[PDB]
Amino acid sequence: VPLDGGRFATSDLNDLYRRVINRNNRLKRLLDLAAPDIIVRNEKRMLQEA
Amino acid sequence: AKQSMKAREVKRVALADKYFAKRAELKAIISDVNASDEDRWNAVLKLQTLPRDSSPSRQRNRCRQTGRPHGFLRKFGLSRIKVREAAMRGEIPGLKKASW
Amino acid sequence: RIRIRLKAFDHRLIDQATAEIVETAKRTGAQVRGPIPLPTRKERFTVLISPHVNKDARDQYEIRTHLRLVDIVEPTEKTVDALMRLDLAAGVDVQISL
Amino acid sequence: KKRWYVVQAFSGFEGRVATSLREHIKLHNMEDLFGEVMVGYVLVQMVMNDASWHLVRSVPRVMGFIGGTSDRPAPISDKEVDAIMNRLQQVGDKPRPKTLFEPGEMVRVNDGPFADFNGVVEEVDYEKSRLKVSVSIFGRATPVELDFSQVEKA
DNA sequence: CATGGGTGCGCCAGACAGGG
DNA sequence: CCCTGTCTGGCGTCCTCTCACCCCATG
Repeated sequence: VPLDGGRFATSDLNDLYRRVINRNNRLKRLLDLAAPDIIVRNEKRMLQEA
Repeated sequence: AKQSMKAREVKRVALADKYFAKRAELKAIISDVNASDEDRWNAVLKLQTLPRDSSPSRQRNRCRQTGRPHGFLRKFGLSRIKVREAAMRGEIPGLKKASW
Repeated sequence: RIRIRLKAFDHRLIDQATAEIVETAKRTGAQVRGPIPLPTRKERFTVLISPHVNKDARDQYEIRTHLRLVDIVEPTEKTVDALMRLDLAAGVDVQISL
Repeated sequence: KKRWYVVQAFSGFEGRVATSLREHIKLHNMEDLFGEVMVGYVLVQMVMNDASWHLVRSVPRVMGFIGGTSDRPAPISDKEVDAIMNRLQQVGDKPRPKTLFEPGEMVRVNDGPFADFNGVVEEVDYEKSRLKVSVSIFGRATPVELDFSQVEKA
């Protein structure tokens, strides 16, 4: 829901879900053209922490 | 109309779709002017060892419903009787008893 | 710029349907040549009606297919989608050649 | 011999990290210890001394290397590096047009209002450089003329 | 325009080492 | 293995009434 002004005051769970989906899309891209082990280990580790 | 003679028609379209349009090339240009030696003469021999079916001249074009061999109509696929009973029903689009 | 050639069996349908195919164009493209009729193909099949002898009783049939042209003027992307993608009237052929 | 290593930067400031890295090299004049810098990850041709490691982590807006450990960080275990490089080359490479086409051949549209649709080329015109293909719009294959580059061979 | 990158609390309690 | 020290977690009163302010930043 927005506030008086109009800027949407967004919840915290939308930040959490949007982070997990951004990282998951990056990791899938790192499965198609993909990239070396160290890269996908950091990518999966950032998804795990997300 | 003689269900065996319907079954004899359906096996002839299969053989015409397996051999010919693919083995009509032996008569297409290998019966045309080239090295017209025994290479040509072998090919004129080599299409009789195909079945006596599988040529499109063996196909009769019977009716799609009744299988009646005479009175066929190659716009609809029916005989002249089965096109008339259908048209007066309204099974065939844009057709009517017309006069000019 | 784009020939719109459309075919159907009914004349009251193909000519009704050509009114909105320019109303979906002149609303946006705002320039069409005009509704051009085309000479109709009348295919006749006169054939016997009895299942045996009496080959003098035949019934004359005729299937009339009509053709119309509007040949829209303006090739602006808006008009293109408003005709190519927006095809209406089932039972009416319409074929386009840009 | 200089082997490759992976550097993590603040994602978005990556070109500025690369420029600051080249400048820190030419400041602390370990010129014989750095080969290149390739572009959120920055590829560095390098050798491993602890001095050069402190140099790269003292470059601003750099988090650290990515490897097995932080004592002796890890060079390059190429697994999909070649695939990524090939994809980038093809993208930034000359896109071959779909000139080869024949009647009954399916094609793909990626231009105009027919974008994201497939169809077949009933007629072809090499002289007019135009393909006659119809695209199923509301089911009705709308025969339209598209250029070889306007559509892709299917 | 759109995304992503301090250093003043105190007790209980059980799990994890660490001697012992 | 039997006791001893450490290391992290879990927790701490209820209703109300105003106020002020909520992501830069930028090629």
